[PDB]
Amino acid sequence: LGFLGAAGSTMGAASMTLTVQARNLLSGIVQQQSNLLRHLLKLTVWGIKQLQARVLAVERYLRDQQLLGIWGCSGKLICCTNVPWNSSWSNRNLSEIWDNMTWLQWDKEISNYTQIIYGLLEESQNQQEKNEQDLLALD
Amino acid sequence: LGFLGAAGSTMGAASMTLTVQARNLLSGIVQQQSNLLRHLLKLTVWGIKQLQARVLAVERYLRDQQLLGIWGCSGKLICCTNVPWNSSWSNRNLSEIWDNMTWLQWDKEISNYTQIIYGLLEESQNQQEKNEQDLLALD
Amino acid sequence: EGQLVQSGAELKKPGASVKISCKTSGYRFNFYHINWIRQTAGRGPEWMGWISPYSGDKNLAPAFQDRVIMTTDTEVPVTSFTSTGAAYMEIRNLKFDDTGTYFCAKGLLRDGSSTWLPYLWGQGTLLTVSSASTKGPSVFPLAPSSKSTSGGTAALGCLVKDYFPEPVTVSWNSGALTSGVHTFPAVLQSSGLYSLSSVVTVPSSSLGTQTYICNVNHKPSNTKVDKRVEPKSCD
Amino acid sequence: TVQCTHGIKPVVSTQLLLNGSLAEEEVMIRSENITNNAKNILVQFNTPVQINCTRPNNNTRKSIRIGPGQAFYATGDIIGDIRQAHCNVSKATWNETLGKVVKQLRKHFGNNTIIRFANSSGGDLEVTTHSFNCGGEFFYCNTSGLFNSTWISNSNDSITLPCRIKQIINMWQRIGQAMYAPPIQGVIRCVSNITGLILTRDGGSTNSTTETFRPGGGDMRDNWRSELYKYKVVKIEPLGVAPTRCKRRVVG
Amino acid sequence: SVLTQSASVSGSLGQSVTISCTGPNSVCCSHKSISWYQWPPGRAPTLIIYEDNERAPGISPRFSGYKSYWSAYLTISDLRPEDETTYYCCSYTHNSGCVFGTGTKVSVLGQSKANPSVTLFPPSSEELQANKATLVCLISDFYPGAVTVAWKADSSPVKAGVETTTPSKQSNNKYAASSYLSLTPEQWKSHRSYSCQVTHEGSTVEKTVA
Amino acid sequence: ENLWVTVYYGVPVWKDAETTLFCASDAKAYETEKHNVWATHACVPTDPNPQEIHLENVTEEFNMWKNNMVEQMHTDIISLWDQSLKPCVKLTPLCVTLQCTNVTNN
Ligand SMILES: *[C@@H]1O[C@H](CO)[C@@H](O[C@@H]2O[C@H](CO)[C@@H](O[C@@H]3O[C@H](CO[C@H]4O[C@H](CO)[C@@H](O)[C@H](O[C@H]5O[C@H](CO)[C@@H](O)[C@H](O)[C@@H]5O)[C@@H]4O)[C@@H](O)[C@H](O[C@H]4O[C@H](CO[C@H]5O[C@H](CO)[C@@H](O)[C@H](O)[C@@H]5O)[C@@H](O)[C@H](O)[C@@H]4O)[C@@H]3O)[C@H](O)[C@H]2NC(C)=O)[C@H](O)[C@H]1NC(C)=O
Ligand SMILES: *[C@@H]1O[C@H](CO)[C@@H](O[C@@H]2O[C@H](CO)[C@@H](O[C@@H]3O[C@H](CO[C@H]4O[C@H](CO[C@H]5O[C@H](CO)[C@@H](O)[C@H](O)[C@@H]5O)[C@@H](O)[C@H](O[C@H]5O[C@H](CO[C@H]6O[C@H](CO)[C@@H](O)[C@H](O)[C@@H]6O)[C@@H](O)[C@H](O)[C@@H]5O)[C@@H]4O)[C@@H](O)[C@H](O)[C@@H]3O)[C@H](O)[C@H]2NC(C)=O)[C@H](O)[C@H]1NC(C)=O
Ligand SMILES: *[C@@H]1O[C@H](CO)[C@@H](O[C@@H]2O[C@H](CO)[C@@H](O[C@@H]3O[C@H](CO[C@H]4O[C@H](CO[C@H]5O[C@H](CO)[C@@H](O)[C@H](O)[C@@H]5O)[C@@H](O)[C@H](O)[C@@H]4O)[C@@H](O)[C@H](O[C@H]4O[C@H](CO)[C@@H](O)[C@H](O)[C@@H]4O)[C@@H]3O)[C@H](O)[C@H]2NC(C)=O)[C@H](O)[C@H]1NC(C)=O
Ligand SMILES: *[C@@H]1O[C@H](CO)[C@@H](O[C@@H]2O[C@H](CO)[C@@H](O[C@@H]3O[C@H](CO[C@H]4O[C@H](CO)[C@@H](O)[C@H](O)[C@@H]4O)[C@@H](O)[C@H](O[C@H]4O[C@H](CO)[C@@H](O)[C@H](O)[C@@H]4O)[C@@H]3O)[C@H](O)[C@H]2NC(C)=O)[C@H](O)[C@H]1NC(C)=O
Ligand SMILES: *[C@@H]1O[C@H](CO)[C@@H](O[C@@H]2O[C@H](CO)[C@@H](O[C@@H]3O[C@H](CO[C@H]4O[C@H](CO)[C@@H](O)[C@H](O)[C@@H]4O)[C@@H](O)[C@H](O[C@H]4O[C@H](CO)[C@@H](O)[C@H](O)[C@@H]4O)[C@@H]3O)[C@H](O)[C@H]2NC(C)=O)[C@H](O)[C@H]1NC(C)=O
Ligand SMILES: *[C@@H]1O[C@H](CO)[C@@H](O[C@@H]2O[C@H](CO)[C@@H](O[C@@H]3O[C@H](CO[C@H]4O[C@H](CO[C@H]5O[C@H](CO)[C@@H](O)[C@H](O)[C@@H]5O)[C@@H](O)[C@H](O)[C@@H]4O)[C@@H](O)[C@H](O)[C@@H]3O)[C@H](O)[C@H]2NC(C)=O)[C@H](O)[C@H]1NC(C)=O
Ligand SMILES: *[C@@H]1O[C@H](CO)[C@@H](O[C@@H]2O[C@H](CO)[C@@H](O[C@@H]3O[C@H](CO[C@H]4O[C@H](CO[C@H]5O[C@H](CO)[C@@H](O)[C@H](O)[C@@H]5O)[C@@H](O)[C@H](O)[C@@H]4O)[C@@H](O)[C@H](O)[C@@H]3O)[C@H](O)[C@H]2NC(C)=O)[C@H](O)[C@H]1NC(C)=O
Ligand SMILES: *[C@@H]1O[C@H](CO)[C@@H](O[C@@H]2O[C@H](CO)[C@@H](O[C@@H]3O[C@H](CO)[C@@H](O)[C@H](O[C@H]4O[C@H](CO)[C@@H](O)[C@H](O)[C@@H]4O)[C@@H]3O)[C@H](O)[C@H]2NC(C)=O)[C@H](O)[C@H]1NC(C)=O
Ligand SMILES: *[C@@H]1O[C@H](CO)[C@@H](O[C@@H]2O[C@H](CO)[C@@H](O[C@@H]3O[C@H](CO)[C@@H](O)[C@H](O)[C@@H]3O)[C@H](O)[C@H]2NC(C)=O)[C@H](O)[C@H]1NC(C)=O
Ligand SMILES: *[C@@H]1O[C@H](CO)[C@@H](O[C@@H]2O[C@H](CO)[C@@H](O[C@@H]3O[C@H](CO)[C@@H](O)[C@H](O)[C@@H]3O)[C@H](O)[C@H]2NC(C)=O)[C@H](O)[C@H]1NC(C)=O
Ligand SMILES: *[C@@H]1O[C@H](CO)[C@@H](O)[C@H](O)[C@H]1NC(C)=O
Ligand SMILES: *[C@@H]1O[C@H](CO)[C@@H](O)[C@H](O)[C@H]1NC(C)=O
Repeated sequence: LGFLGAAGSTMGAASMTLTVQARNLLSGIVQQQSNLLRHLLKLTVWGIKQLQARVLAVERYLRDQQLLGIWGCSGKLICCTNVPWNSSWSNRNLSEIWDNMTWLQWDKEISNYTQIIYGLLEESQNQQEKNEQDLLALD
Repeated sequence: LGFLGAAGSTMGAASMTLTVQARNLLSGIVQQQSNLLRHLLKLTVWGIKQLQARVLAVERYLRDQQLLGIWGCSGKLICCTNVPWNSSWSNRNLSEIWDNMTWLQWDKEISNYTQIIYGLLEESQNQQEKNEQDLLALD
Repeated sequence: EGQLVQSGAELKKPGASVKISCKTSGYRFNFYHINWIRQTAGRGPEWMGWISPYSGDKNLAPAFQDRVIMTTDTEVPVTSFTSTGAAYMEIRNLKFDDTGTYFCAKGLLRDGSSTWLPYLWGQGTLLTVSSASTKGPSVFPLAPSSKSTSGGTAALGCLVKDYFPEPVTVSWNSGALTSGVHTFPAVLQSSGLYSLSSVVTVPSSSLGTQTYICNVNHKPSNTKVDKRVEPKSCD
Repeated sequence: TVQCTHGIKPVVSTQLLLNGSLAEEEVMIRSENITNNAKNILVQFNTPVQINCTRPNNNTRKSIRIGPGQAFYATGDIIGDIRQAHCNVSKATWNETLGKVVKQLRKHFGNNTIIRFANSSGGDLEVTTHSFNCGGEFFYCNTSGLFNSTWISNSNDSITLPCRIKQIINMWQRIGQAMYAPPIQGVIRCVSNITGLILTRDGGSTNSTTETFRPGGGDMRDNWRSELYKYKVVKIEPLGVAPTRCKRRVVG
Repeated sequence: SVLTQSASVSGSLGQSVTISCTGPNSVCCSHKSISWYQWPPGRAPTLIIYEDNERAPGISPRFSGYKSYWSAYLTISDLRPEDETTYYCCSYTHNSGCVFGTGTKVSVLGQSKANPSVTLFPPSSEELQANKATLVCLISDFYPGAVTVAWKADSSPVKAGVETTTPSKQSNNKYAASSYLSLTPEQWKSHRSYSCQVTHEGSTVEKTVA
Repeated sequence: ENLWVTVYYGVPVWKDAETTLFCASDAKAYETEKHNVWATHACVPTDPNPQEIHLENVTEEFNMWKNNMVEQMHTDIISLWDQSLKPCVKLTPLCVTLQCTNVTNN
């Protein structure tokens, strides 16, 4: 275990842990609450690099976390979707990918049409599914 | 009622309200949308203290809200967990704590092993529970 | 968790009236109720009334709600969670049936299902509503009745005869010696004069170099005389 | 748990405070440590005294350029007879304010004994006088006239204080860079309540007969402590965990 | 008190005992919650049961109970010697006060009988100065708590110097008592020798001095 | 008794810490005469309504000498004063030999 501890292991192992990566993603001991505590101008070059790094920290976290909210998966770490898998994406079989490719390799295998999957993802799970209440919310 | 209105009342009362504290946690009338509106250099000492305070505002909100998301409790304000309570934490009984300690006192009673509870919290409710679909997601 | 200690031994003539006090510590005096219960000679402990240090609403029993009025002041904080307070209780018109031991005790919990019941109890106060007058006690030595002292250790004590009113205890010089000493219950003569005895369980060895002075602290009489044991002895 | 403090004015003052906050009870006395003769003493009133100050000099403005755009504003030529700057204190109002303090100080210093007030005691000329700013010109008033009486064992006249003026200043003992305050053209008059005080030692009298307290606004941060005695900021922690016999759905 | 308790009940070590308390409809326990108290006489009392079945903090699970349609009960399991004392009870609602009981004498039998270390105590040299005759005697750790008063004043019968006084429970959870002598110095000095009579069923080993 | 843990978001608890605060004041100098040395050209406007809650049952301990709001105050004024003098006329040429005289002793 550890942060990215299973980065080189098979995809089945990264499926098993996963939180250790998600936990250490927003806040860090490195930030350490700023201030010297314990000259009186904090306009130094260091303060500029820190604050612009604290911004992109939450700017990149919220850019990805906004994606989880529009897919109905905000509350959980792994959610299933109602989008069928299209064979043009990969020809490999069920146990052939989860035990032989590792995630590091997999991100390069879908990076071509990865944005296209994201487009179809907002539709089937939250554009129609959240709409389907119309008939079932009350009759 | 009011912000922290039940801070001194029993834990059963803070359980009853609670939102008033959670509501006034991220945004404030104090921030008041900056700008003078209604010399042309906004590099003043005031602008530095304000912006660094607006950052730690959402930096502390998202650091705690990230914890609610990895526990499956993001969508709600009070969620139950599947972690059994370990007697070494407190020897007191069910009605003995909720009617006699107040939260202010309680945070000091668990602050020693509070981080250890958080560790076990990610596991039983989201490391196993979100994984349990494997068998039940489809057979 | 904090010893609510009651100050007492105050006793007067029937119908005189008196106020009793109980000093608190070790808990937030603000929002725990404080109760008053007594046990009389004819048994049957009787709850007097409860009172809340906040707001001040009180409900006293109907049997005493016309002659008993109890009030209480505020508290001084020590920490955020502890404080020191005190409670008072006033009564009017009393007779021998009102004689007995009186306890003040902290209300159990800070909730709405059950609070009026006590939890932690005071040390108690012995009230005497007797028409008899105050009398200083009489101190007498306890003779060295021969007892086995194998290992060089033997018991002794000092006797108290004919005293009134209320009982008192026996102490030692400069404290130190409190464990393993046994003073015996008070006695009621048919004459109306009380008496009591003390017996210490410490090494006595040979009489002389060790300390054998028994200390006595008392009532209306107070104390000045603390007598030792006379030297002539057996074995 | 107010979200915002009260109206705090940054009254740059020395020894005596102006335009401050006062609690309702009789004058308050706050020390980090009483009996450490050394630590200074803040004093909050219950009713403020009114002291008005005015500079009778009629300064004319003479702007002389020293290069481009830059213009030095020198004192011109005075109009009218030269008059020294002054401060008025209602002697009636002052005698009782000084009395209520020695009554509160009684229960904090040797109970009933002799309490005297002396003029500043040692130090530099600008820190031992009631320095402050007014309208732009900086006054330094002789406080020896207010801390001279001593009471112990249980239309109207008005005290006045002599004051001199300085145009060269670098405050907070800041040796980095000093500033020249240009003379204010026209008439000067300040009228501010005096609400606080600052006191100091009686040397190192080992026990003995009596206690004396002379003013010494040695530092500037204590002036704001007279306005911030009641406030303190805290960090809210919204995350609490507690047990109850309640668990969510079994499988999911 | 308009309530009745189980009066005197007994029990053996390592076993259980149950005490009942009940009353009429005014003070009934159908709806009013019930609390119980441990109360050594004279000593400071102790709370044991506060909300029907739920036991007070720190109290061992040795104690239980239950509430029915007409009475409430208290179950003490694995009786140890400490339980030998008096217990009470009080009925109440949330807004009302306590209404206490009448009392329950509990005796824990099956204990080993201990032999009391008995000592006679003669008068002192400072006591004869006051002309008040008094003679006592001590007993401790002699369970059961049964006593017998008897004195011999030079083999002559006594009816005025014999003072039969109350026994007390020792701090060691055993029993203790003492008897006293009220006489005049004339009839006192006319009898120089004295004897102590402690009727304790066992061996004839009693201290007897003049 | 199978006691389970349960989470609560918004619990009223706090710990003593000191963060960075900021300015607040309403309509003050404005058009007729502005350029105040302290309030600068703009401070965040204060809300007309002040929020005060009388926290009940609480007995928090204060300390006014170990409080850091006064030290934040101190370093703010110094940096605020120096910022209001930095862009102005420097009087370095004023250091010359000065020949001066009294005035009307008569
Ligand atoms: C922090 O400060 C707070 C104050 O802000 C302190 O809070 C006080 O805490 C004490 C602790 O005991 C409370 O004392 C009693 O509370 C009782 C509550 O009983 C309610 O809940 C129980 C179960 O928990 C129910 O059984 C009760 O009745 C239910 O069932 C009945 C049938 O059997 C129904 O008929 C009924 O409708 C209900 O469903 C009940 O719900 C309370 O009973 C008791 O009352 C006594 O004081 C009263 C004072 O005023 C109360 O009542 C009036 C009406 O009479 C209301 O208008 C008021 O709002 C208030 O409730 C008095 O009137 C009664 O005659 C009794 O003498 C006690 O109130 C305090 O209530 C509570 N403070 C306040 C504001 O009342 C807190 O202690 C402190 N700090 C800490 C940490 O302790
Ligand atoms: C801080 O310090 C600053 C320093 O600058 C102060 O500012 C200064 O203030 C003084 C005040 O005295 C000013 O002096 C003034 O000068 C003007 C201009 O000079 C003309 O008049 C002169 C007259 O002589 C003076 O002294 C004699 C001595 O007895 C007096 O009797 C007389 O009244 C005067 O005060 C002339 O000498 C000069 O010469 C030319 O014109 C003459 C015109 O005729 C004059 O003299 C004849 C005799 O020759 C007289 O009969 C006739 O009445 C008249 O007086 C001519 O004759 C001669 O040949 C030349 O051609 C000028 O005409 C005077 O008018 C004022 O009277 C006064 O002396 C300073 O000027 C001024 N500084 C500056 C910037 O210049 C400042 O005041 C101080 N702080 C304060 C408190 O404000
Ligand atoms: C500190 O010193 C300053 C500088 O002197 C003092 O400032 C001046 O003080 C005086 C006296 O207190 C004030 O009173 C008078 O003001 C009159 C008005 O002058 C102003 O307006 C004029 C408009 O027209 C007026 O004057 C013309 C003639 O020119 C008339 O025909 C017409 O009817 C009006 O009356 C402007 O032209 C002028 O520039 C002013 O803006 C003055 O007329 C009057 O002058 C008399 O006194 C002068 C000495 O002060 C003397 O030299 C003249 O010969 C004449 O006798 C006088 O000035 C001023 O208002 C005031 N301001 C200014 C800018 O001068 C200040 O008062 C002083 N502090 C104290 C303690 O008083
Ligand atoms: C030296 O001390 C004297 C005596 O205090 C001062 O004279 C007082 O000056 C003060 C302020 O300079 C005046 O105080 C207040 O005036 C209020 C004006 O009314 C309303 O509108 C204003 C503007 O919107 C609001 O700010 C204000 O809150 C009101 O809504 C009064 O209404 C105030 O009275 C009562 O209510 C306020 C509301 O919170 C309370 O805070 C007050 O304690 C009070 O209960 C208040 O009076 C005052 O009128 C003057 N007189 C007196 C006798 O106090 C000198 O000004 C002062 N000098 C300096 C510079 O310190
Ligand atoms: C601007 O205004 C200031 C203040 O008024 C003046 O300073 C004064 O100047 C005068 C004259 O220069 C001084 O008075 C002189 O005192 C000399 C003796 O001084 C000693 O003793 C006195 C007390 O008796 C002490 O105060 C002083 O410190 C010394 O210890 C006299 O001797 C002087 O008189 C004559 O002889 C001397 C010596 O030969 C000459 O130098 C004189 O010119 C004169 O012929 C004279 O009385 C005074 O002490 C200074 N200060 C005080 C206290 O007022 C400035 O001089 C003045 N400038 C102008 C241009 O006016
Ligand atoms: C995602 O999908 C995109 C297409 O949308 C893929 O893009 C291809 O990327 C590769 C690698 O970057 C491109 O390869 C090219 O390599 C060039 C050098 O050699 C190339 O040409 C040699 C001879 O060229 C002849 O034959 C080719 C055959 O296509 C013709 O195109 C030529 O015109 C000539 O007739 C070949 O032998 C050799 O294999 C190479 O093709 C270089 O100069 C180019 O800049 C380029 O890098 C390829 O061209 C891109 N796609 C197409 C079809 O043109 C991308 O890889 C996909 N990613 C994943 C991982 O899925
Ligand atoms: C969380 O859990 C931690 C442990 O992991 C707890 O940490 C304890 O914190 C307390 C208070 O801060 C420590 O107390 C110590 O106090 C010292 C001063 O007096 C101490 O020693 C006196 C005599 O010492 C003898 O006996 C002690 C007994 O332990 C020995 O350790 C010594 O070596 C000596 O033989 C005692 O009479 C007195 O009670 C104190 O113990 C001070 O000098 C220390 O710096 C320290 O503050 C305690 O030591 C810490 N833990 C342990 C076991 O060492 C923490 O409180 C827990 N928090 C909560 C609220 O649960
Ligand atoms: C502390 O306060 C005390 C008073 O409580 C004060 O003692 C007083 O000092 C004043 C001023 O020095 C004295 O008044 C003088 O008395 C003498 C005669 O003794 C007169 O000659 C003086 O008159 C001249 O000076 C006056 C101005 O001071 C002029 O107005 C006058 O026209 C004269 O030129 C003057 O009246 C006063 O006598 C004493 N004593 C008392 C009881 O008032 C003491 O000085 C103060 N100490 C300090 C350092 O503050
Ligand atoms: C400060 O300077 C001011 C003047 O600028 C002095 O103020 C005036 O003080 C007198 C004292 O008698 C006041 O007189 C009386 O005031 C009352 C109201 O308080 C009024 O009812 C009477 O008719 C009479 O006027 C006068 O009003 C007051 N002026 C104002 C408007 O404040 C003040 O005394 C000086 N400070 C000192 C040290 O005295
Ligand atoms: C709150 O009440 C509960 C019961 O409802 C208490 O939990 C129980 O506490 C008793 C205390 O004696 C535990 O009994 C055990 O007895 C053995 C005897 O050998 C002893 O070794 C143990 O240390 C313990 O005392 C009982 O097992 C326990 N039950 C459980 C699982 O919770 C609780 O302790 C009460 N809280 C307090 C301390 O006020
Ligand atoms: C997958 O989608 C692509 C683009 O629409 C389409 O060309 C392809 O035929 C699809 N394959 C299937 C049958 O899932
Ligand atoms: C609680 O957890 C601690 C640490 O693993 C363990 O020592 C203790 O025995 C546990 N108590 C129980 C039985 O829940």
